[PDB]
Amino acid sequence: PYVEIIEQPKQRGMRFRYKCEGRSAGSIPGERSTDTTKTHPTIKINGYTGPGTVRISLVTKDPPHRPHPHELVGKDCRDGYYEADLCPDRSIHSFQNLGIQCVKKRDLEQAISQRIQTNNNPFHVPIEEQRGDYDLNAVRLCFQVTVRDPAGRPLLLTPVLSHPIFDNRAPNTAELKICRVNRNSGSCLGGDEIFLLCDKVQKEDIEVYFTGPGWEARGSFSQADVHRQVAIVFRTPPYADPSLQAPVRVSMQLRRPSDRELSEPMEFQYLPDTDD
Amino acid sequence: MPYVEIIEQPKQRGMRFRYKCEGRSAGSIPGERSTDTTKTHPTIKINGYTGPGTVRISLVTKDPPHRPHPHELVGKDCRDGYYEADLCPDRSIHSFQNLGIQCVKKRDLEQAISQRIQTNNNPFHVPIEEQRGDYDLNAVRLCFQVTVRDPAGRPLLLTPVLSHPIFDNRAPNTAELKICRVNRNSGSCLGGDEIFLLCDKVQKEDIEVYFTGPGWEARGSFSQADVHRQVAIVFRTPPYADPSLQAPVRVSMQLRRPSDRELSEPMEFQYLPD
DNA sequence: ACTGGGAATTTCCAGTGA
DNA sequence: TCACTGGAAATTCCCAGT
Repeated sequence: PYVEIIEQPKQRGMRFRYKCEGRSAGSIPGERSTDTTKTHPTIKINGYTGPGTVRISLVTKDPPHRPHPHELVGKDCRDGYYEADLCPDRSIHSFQNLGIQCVKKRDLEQAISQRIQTNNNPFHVPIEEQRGDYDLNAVRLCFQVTVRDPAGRPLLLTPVLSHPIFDNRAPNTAELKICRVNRNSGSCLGGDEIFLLCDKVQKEDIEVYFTGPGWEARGSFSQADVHRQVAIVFRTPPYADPSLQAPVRVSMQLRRPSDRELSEPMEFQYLPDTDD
Repeated sequence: MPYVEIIEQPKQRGMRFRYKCEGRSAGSIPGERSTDTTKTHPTIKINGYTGPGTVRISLVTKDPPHRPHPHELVGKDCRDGYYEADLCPDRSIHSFQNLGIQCVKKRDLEQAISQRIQTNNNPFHVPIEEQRGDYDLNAVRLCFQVTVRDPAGRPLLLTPVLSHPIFDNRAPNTAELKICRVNRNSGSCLGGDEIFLLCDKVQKEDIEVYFTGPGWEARGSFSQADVHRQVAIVFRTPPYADPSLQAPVRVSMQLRRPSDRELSEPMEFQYLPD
């Protein structure tokens, strides 16, 4: 048998909570979750239905998949991992109360010591390779299912990793959002100054991206024009056609080059320009 | 009796208090008339004496009674949170060019005060009874304590003199008010033009945009929701007091913190006819 | 008592003309 | 050169709702 993730955790929009905040850490939703239809991380065991247990732990985003210093917290969680029975009547299993508690950088050494001490090392990475820097803004769920073989002896299935879950404090992997803009039209010749307020970005990894059918262009600005990570002053690019006879609607959105993430699009109208 | 005169006060706004985690030294407090080209420092004049002696500089609370402050003075000739060095025999004017303010953490407050008492750092000899209540950790005064000599070499302690307050720039309610950028610096005299203003950190509950001219006063229109992450304000210009006008008129536009009535440097705004 | 989110408090870091 | 100078990040706190 083998494990399959049929509903991944939602990657973005969750804040990892510190122990000091004293509020567990909420519940990781499923990828296709909404207010109307709430869903949770779900696995399917293929080739087995019957008694079994599951451990869910946190490992690093990148290989080797070392145990992460952060902790899973919530019901049936101890020492930073979840452990409980699977229903023997079903092959599909969901997990409704998985929260992520982030450890402080000062307590990192201690946390890793606990991971080893509690035999929380799903990929059996050597301690020598567990030195080196951790990305404390990203984790993967690691599902470790133990079933029974036909003879009725405990059988540990191969561990399966989720997609990365990202702390929403980290701007490099956060959702891009335009909050406020002072101007949503301009000359087809470009060069109109626009003030844009956004959620926190990194000034060296941000673009303003204009698009239409078979057309793309970028706003003009320097790193100096990004104010405290939450405001961009830029100049509009020229439109493809400099001799517009009537307004043309295009999309404007934030773009993060590193992962090619996009904000929700926003309507911008290029206008005819008689003369300057 | 000789006495101490402060001929160059410290600059009140603009400088961060530094934590111990940031380093041993915490820069140097500039003088109020420092302008980078002309880089000045706090300086005192000792009227009616010149010769050997000592000068101690300590931090006291902004408001009376001037209790010793939990924060520490750090830098050259500093120890146990105060500056102490030999007075220059030759000159009667004395500059202090490496005074840094190291802020203690809120949880180490009781420890800090204990050190002040233990080191006899209490210029105004305030009873320990009064050293328990609330400290303003965002503001301090320098206290200049000069000891000179009589003709026989007896120490004579001159009256201690206080500086103007120095405010932590990293703290939200005592930071320097600064307009960094605006989308436009002119509009109609009828008002209602939308301004996007980028600024240094403000508190949305304690900020306004203050328009002023020769015998006129008005305020930018916005709600707390219009302050974006403490560093930007979207507001509507007020009407000028002349809806006709005819010819352009210039006015000042400033950030204002109502709590302490502080103002940013003024930015020029031009009202236009129609 | 458990969360969603803004900000206060404390820590870290890149560059800076030298 | 590297002790400063601001910008960014990490950690803690708090209010306002269920």
